[PDB]
Amino acid sequence: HHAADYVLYKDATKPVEDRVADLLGRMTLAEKIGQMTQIERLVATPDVLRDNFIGSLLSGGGSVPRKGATAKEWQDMVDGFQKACMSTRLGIPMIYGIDAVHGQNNVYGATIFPHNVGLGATRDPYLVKRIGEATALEVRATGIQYAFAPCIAVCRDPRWGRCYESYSEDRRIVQSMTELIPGLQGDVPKDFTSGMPFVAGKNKVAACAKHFVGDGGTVDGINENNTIINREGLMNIHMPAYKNAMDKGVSTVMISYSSWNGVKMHANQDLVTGYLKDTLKFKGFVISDWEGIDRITTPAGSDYSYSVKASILAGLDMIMVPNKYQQFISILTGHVNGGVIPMSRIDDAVTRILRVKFTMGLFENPYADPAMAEQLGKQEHRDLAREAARKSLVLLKNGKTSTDAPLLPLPKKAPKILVAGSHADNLGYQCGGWTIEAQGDTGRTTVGTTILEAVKAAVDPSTVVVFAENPDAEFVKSGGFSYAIVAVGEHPYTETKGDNLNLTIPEPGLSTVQAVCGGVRCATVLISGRPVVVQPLLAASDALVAAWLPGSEGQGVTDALFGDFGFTGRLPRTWFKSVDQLPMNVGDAHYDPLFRLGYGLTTNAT
Ligand SMILES: OC[C@H]1O[C@@H](S[C@H]2[C@H](O)[C@@H](O)[C@H](O[C@H]3[C@H](O)[C@@H](O)[C@H](S)O[C@@H]3CO)O[C@@H]2CO)[C@H](O)[C@@H](O)[C@@H]1O
Ligand SMILES: *[C@@H]1O[C@H](CO)[C@@H](O)[C@H](O)[C@H]1NC(C)=O
Ligand SMILES: *[C@@H]1O[C@H](CO)[C@@H](O)[C@H](O)[C@H]1NC(C)=O
Ligand SMILES: *[C@@H]1O[C@H](CO)[C@@H](O)[C@H](O)[C@H]1NC(C)=O
Repeated sequence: HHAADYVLYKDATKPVEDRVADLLGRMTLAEKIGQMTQIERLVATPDVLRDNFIGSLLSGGGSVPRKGATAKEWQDMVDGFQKACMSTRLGIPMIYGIDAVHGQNNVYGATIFPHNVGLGATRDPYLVKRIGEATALEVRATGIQYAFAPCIAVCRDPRWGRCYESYSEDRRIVQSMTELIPGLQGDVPKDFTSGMPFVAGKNKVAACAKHFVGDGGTVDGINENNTIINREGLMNIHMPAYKNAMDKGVSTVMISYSSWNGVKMHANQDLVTGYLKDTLKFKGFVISDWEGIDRITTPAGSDYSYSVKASILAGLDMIMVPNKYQQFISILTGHVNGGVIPMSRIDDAVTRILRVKFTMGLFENPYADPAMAEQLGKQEHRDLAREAARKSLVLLKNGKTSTDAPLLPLPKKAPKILVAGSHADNLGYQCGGWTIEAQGDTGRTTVGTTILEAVKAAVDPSTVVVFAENPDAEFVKSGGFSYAIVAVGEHPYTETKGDNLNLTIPEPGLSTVQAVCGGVRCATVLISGRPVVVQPLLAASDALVAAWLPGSEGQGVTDALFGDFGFTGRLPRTWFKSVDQLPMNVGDAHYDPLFRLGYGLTTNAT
């Protein structure tokens, strides 16, 4: 279709499948295996990307051009890598992935949304769609085209260090929140075939339903461990949201480090190929987790030849290596050259990778758009995050007896008020994990508004606001305070550092609440990724709010505390009386919660 040097795969007017087939039929084995290889920016150079025909790059948690980097610094980095990939013989653009799991959260100045557990408390799938939309814009602000989200784990045990990445213990709520997908990617057309990949164009991103499957079902919530449950329970609890993701055209699926009845997911041909591909008709690409193939073996990495064979035969398409690319490529080449892995398997993996790349427009818009940089941390997006934070809050108590005047909403005009606690003025704590670093951090780690700052922004000009991080009882009794707002809770974590068998918050936390509330009526704001032991905090407090990990926009908290809006959040998880009860989920035969799933007290707006 027209100049003498025409190449069908480069013609943007042609159908995606024809483009895929045209390009695939021109590729060498080295070109093919290159597409299946995703590497860390940390090991990427222009020559490495060209010489190994690399298909994809990622930033792992905290893998950044430098701390504090601007949106344009990110665009320039990604475009430098892209220029190298475009200079190859076939000029196949790379796709760049990142964990944009509550906003574009590795990036300084990105809006940070509530984590998933709080989003589940909103029961507002349209809010979550609008978050996916805003997140796509902030990811493309940085030149990145692919987000490793949503996590659709159904966390069945809050001792898991990733429980905050799960919208709920109830699969129906997780199903509902798959609306993130068409927010990130755009809505699928009317005619759409379930399981096809979809991204609307250069202002959207490829999404990733993760981690397939049962990552939330592991024994005692041990991260990356074994999920022991019969097929009926796997299909009833852990699988359903994957079908909703197919129906909404999720572009990619990431495999879990976990096992199902002792079989590693990264080696599970029956589930990856027999179920996802052949039964759900998934036609996008299947990506490993980080060194996921290495962890097939015990110890991890002890027979990488086997890891490559087992994973590729199971049906994985793209391997997040992410560092030892030379060894990966060499081993996979040898297996194909030996007949251990048939060309048909290679050609399927590459078909799927190319299908997502062509579908999303990456061959037409391989480079960043400098006009999108100003989307990062845009006030409209912060206003959305503030709405989300406020909707996510669950009011657990609002008065010590049935006869007390309700403490919340608090008056904005008072002579003097106290704001206290370890989490009242700590932006990193209020954001939790996957913020700037994987594990999060402490203090002013990005642009935002802490609880203290939000209080000062809300109150009448006549109200004197005193901050004391950990005041003693005398200080409170002598201070002439009308009331106190005290914020405490968990430190940031992810993955296996967050696995926690006791679920008691660090001190000083309870002791500050006791000191404060003993001297003046108090509203306790608990920041956590999950339910934690709460009776002692409840006993001390007049009012108590489960604010989860609300993100950068602390004014969401004060919007409800001062009555601009009423409390509407409902628990998306069971609140246990004791950790010896766990696991314990709604619907279990022996269900004895402190607060059941769905519990939440309400207030009306002033
Ligand atoms: O990020 C791509 C996919 O990565 C994997 S593993 C991911 C871990 O969940 C996270 O805990 C880990 O954080 C470590 C940093 O990489 C280290 O540099 C520092 S020293 O310590 C932290 C935590 O120990 O990072 C890994 C790489 O990002 C996930 O399971 C996927 O959900 C994620 O998409
Ligand atoms: C589960 O963790 C235990 C205890 O750490 C470990 O020995 C075992 O290999 C893990 N199992 C799986 C399947 O990951
Ligand atoms: C609870 O477990 C965490 C994480 O495993 C540990 O670091 C902490 O000290 C524990 N708390 C108590 C009271 O044992
Ligand atoms: C809040 O509004 C509801 C619904 O109108 C009402 O029934 C309830 O009495 C109200 N509570 C307060 C404190 O105004």
